[PDB]
Amino acid sequence: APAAVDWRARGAVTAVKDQGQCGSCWAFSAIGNVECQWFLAGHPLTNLSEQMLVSCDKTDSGCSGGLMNNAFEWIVQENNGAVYTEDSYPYASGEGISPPCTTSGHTVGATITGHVELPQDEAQIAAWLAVNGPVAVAVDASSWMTYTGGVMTSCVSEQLDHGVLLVGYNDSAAVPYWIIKNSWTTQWGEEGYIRIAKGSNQCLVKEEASSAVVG
Ligand SMILES: CN1CCN(C(=O)N[C@@H](CCCONC(=N)N)C(=O)N[C@H](/C=C/S(=O)(=O)c2ncccn2)CCc2ccccc2)CC1
Repeated sequence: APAAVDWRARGAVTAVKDQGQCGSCWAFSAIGNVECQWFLAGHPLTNLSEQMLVSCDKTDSGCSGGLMNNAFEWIVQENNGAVYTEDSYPYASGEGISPPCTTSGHTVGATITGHVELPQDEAQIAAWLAVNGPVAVAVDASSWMTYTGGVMTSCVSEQLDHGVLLVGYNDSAAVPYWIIKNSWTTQWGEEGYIRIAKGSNQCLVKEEASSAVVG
């Protein structure tokens, strides 16, 4: 595998969002993966809607939280693969309250037909990520609210609590690292991102990794 990857530099990744006081990070993770799998599929960079997931995906629990695998599953099964634009199903859950489901007013912004579930193996996750792009990942973010910058190397890693996006890594570095999109504003972390150490299952990042498949 290449010694370093950052899918952002190829412009594959959308602007860093804001989930609000709402445990909708599973939605932000998933949607971010979709935005990226849809870009790389030859299509233009389009902002997609987490609100669709939060309000409509009943297989998960809205502002109370959820899984990404279920998000993907639901999109493909109940929503026939269709994911709406963000502009036409905008986020209205910045206050821990999620609007009910609406079925008119929107516009389809992407298609996925399934998703894949990655080996609990950091290196394969990495290789794959080099070949196919950004990966939704579940993580322990317990030590994260105190992260200002750098390669965090002392992660509490015991229970998975968060949903974020792997956009790349680096292996040449002194401390090898992952490169991670967060849905807490760009005013958090490294302009909305965090790097953690690659190689030790920091934050249980090798655990639940998956990605929507566009085509
Ligand atoms: C049955 N059960 C319980 C609910 N659930 C779940 O919560 N999953 C996580 C995703 C991690 C994926 O894998 N995890 C594992 N396999 N164990 C989730 O949705 N976490 C959200 C946001 C937290 S946040 O950091 O983004 C945040 N919230 C509020 C303000 C700022 N930041 C947690 C949701 C939540 C937690 C406490 C209070 C409110 C909301 C799936 C399985």
